[PDB]
Amino acid sequence: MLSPADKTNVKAAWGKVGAHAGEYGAEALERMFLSFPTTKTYFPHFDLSHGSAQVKGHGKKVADALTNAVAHVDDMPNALSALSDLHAHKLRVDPVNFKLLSHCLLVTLAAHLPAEFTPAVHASLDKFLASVSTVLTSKYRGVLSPADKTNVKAAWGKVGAHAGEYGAEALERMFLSFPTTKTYFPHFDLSHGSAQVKGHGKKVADALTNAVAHVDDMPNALSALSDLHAHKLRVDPVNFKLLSHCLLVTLAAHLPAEFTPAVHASLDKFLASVSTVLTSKYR
Amino acid sequence: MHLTPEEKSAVTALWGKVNVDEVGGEALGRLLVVYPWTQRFFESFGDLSTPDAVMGNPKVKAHGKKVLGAFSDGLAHLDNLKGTFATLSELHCDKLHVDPENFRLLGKVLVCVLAHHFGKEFTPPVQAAYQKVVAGVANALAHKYH
Amino acid sequence: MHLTPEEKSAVTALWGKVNVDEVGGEALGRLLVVYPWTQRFFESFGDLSTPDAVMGNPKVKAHGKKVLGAFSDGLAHLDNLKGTFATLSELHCDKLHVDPENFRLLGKVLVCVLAHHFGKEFTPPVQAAYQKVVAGVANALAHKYH
Ligand code: HEM
Ligand code: HEM
Ligand code: HEM
Ligand code: HEM
Repeated sequence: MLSPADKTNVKAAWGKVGAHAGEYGAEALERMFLSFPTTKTYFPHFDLSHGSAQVKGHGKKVADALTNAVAHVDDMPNALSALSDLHAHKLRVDPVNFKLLSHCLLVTLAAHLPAEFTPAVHASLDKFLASVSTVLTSKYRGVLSPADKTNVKAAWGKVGAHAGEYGAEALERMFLSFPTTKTYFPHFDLSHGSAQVKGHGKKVADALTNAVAHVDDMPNALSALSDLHAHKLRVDPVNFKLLSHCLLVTLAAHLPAEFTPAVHASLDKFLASVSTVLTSKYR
Repeated sequence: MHLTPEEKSAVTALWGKVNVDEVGGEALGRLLVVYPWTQRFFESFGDLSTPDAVMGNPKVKAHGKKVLGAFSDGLAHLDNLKGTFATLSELHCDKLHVDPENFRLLGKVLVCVLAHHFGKEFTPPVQAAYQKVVAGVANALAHKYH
Repeated sequence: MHLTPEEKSAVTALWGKVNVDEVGGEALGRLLVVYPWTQRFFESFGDLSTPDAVMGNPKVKAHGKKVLGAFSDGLAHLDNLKGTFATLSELHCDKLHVDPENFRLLGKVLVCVLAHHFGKEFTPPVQAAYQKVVAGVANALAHKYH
């Protein structure tokens, strides 16, 4: 998460931005609409022509919100609480788009801060924008509610002793459906029935079992595994979403009565939380 | 798009057993429940407040049927997904303003629904073939965005 | 890769001003600093302990030159990226076990590096053209994965 040196780097960079925040915010948007045209689907009510007052005023609003974030770097969820509500309940922009605007903001700063945009500052600014994006999307579905926790414990209870079997199936579904994931297992026999896959599936399942048992203290229960993925195995974070989907498909195929729409939603939120914890120490 | 003989056979085999009405309404409903920001396109459908309200909503079921109906016709033209969906791609961009990420979210939910409905028959190789098909259909629907 | 002739010229014109060896070393070093999990392939390269050590590592710079040299010759074949990169795709999959997500991360870092190098010259339409190209190259390098 944002270290104090990260915070120092962002403060210095944004201070140099200074009175140009608004102009750079407008440029970042323009870059985004041009490079990623699908983001225009959220603004069909604007004149998106170059230099338009709507794009300029929106850029200033975005830049001010970032300024607020830089000045309250230690209390971001609180400083941006109003904006997180607005995007979650009213604007409902798909979370993938935040990565697109973050990239365009980073390109804009690079183009305008030759002296300041060093490798370490680049790293710090990317982390900062990721954290902002995370806070702004945090209420789309929110924390695990007591109803979610109940649904997860109920479904996993029904999994019971088959947890290991289901972990192996999920891996097999992943390797077939998303072949790029096989790049992390060059030392495995990945054929159907492989004992290496079954042994690994059981390890993965056992860890999920521990996570369910510690659902209110998941970061500490999963700490050694977070260390291991972040500093040794170093699996790209995108891959956790693919295994999560394949675990959900496995549960759906084995739990005809238990896999209701509500339990589906709760499980998807639970596996995203597990995925978050497992990638929390990457950077 | 290219599918191996094995993959095409698996897709068409399972789809012959799919009631598009029933699966279509399940898939769209679960989309709105699991990824609630997708509700932003359906303000006129009424009450989407709770999962039972969403799943029971007759406009959700009707719209779901329409969508998987169009998907179904797409599986008749697997070799030319882009040409098949061109007109609907333009509609979704120019008139409806739908972020194409929503097509990928629908794809994920549809795979889950098939697995739920068919159980053990939705084997790992069958899933992998459907994964190719739902990605191809989403790419086809996003093709004319600008 | 279908770029407009305007986009092609914009990509070509800027690339003529690039010091491939310097930009290649810069792009790969920033990749390893900003997304440190990509260091997993490079443990034989010696000291990667600080940003300064990464950026100053002669093995990182040499690999950067190699990678961007291949990128650079690819720019002469914008209408046939898949064929140009076919054998390299197979090597990265079968022998090097590189997750194709890494090509996308390098793409993002290269665009940042170009913006840093060229400042105002790196305009929003020029960036948009380079975004298509880095996506195009990443897709070509991932094409033979199986
Ligand atoms: C760093 C990320 C972002 C920040 C800090 C941010 C912040 C803001 C702020 C401050 C407002 C105005 C609130 C008000 O006037 O009450 C706003 C509005 C809005 N945002 Fe976000 N935003 C971000 C990302 C995005 C993304 C990625 C999109 C879509 C691609 C988006 C779409 C919108 C829309 C459609 C509006 C309303 C515009 C209007 O009708 O005035 N936002 N944003
Ligand atoms: C639901 C998310 C995940 C969980 C709970 C999880 C957990 C684990 C566990 C428990 C281990 C074994 C640690 C030990 O040796 O004691 C492990 C190892 C490993 N994981 Fe993860 N993992 C997850 C996702 C992933 C993903 C997405 C990939 C790659 C696509 C991955 C790749 C690996 C690799 C390569 C190993 C080492 C295999 C070996 O050499 O035995 N993991 N993981
Ligand atoms: C599997 C992908 C999809 C296909 C094949 C598809 C197909 C269709 C069809 C056949 C129509 C009828 C349009 C007309 O009457 O001319 C339609 C309309 C519509 N679709 Fe899509 N669709 C898909 C995905 C989605 C998704 C994921 C969303 C949004 C989350 C969406 C939102 C809409 C909306 C808002 C309408 C208009 C309904 C109205 O008249 O109020 N579609 N779609
Ligand atoms: C635009 C993207 C890329 C291009 C054009 C490219 C190109 C190349 C070339 C030309 C080689 C030499 C192969 C040979 O010896 O015949 C190579 C090797 C290699 N590449 Fe890639 N590459 C790219 C991205 C990446 C990335 C992002 C990574 C990993 C983070 C990576 C990791 C490697 C490794 C580990 C080698 C082996 C080098 C050695 O044996 O010393 N590549 N690449």
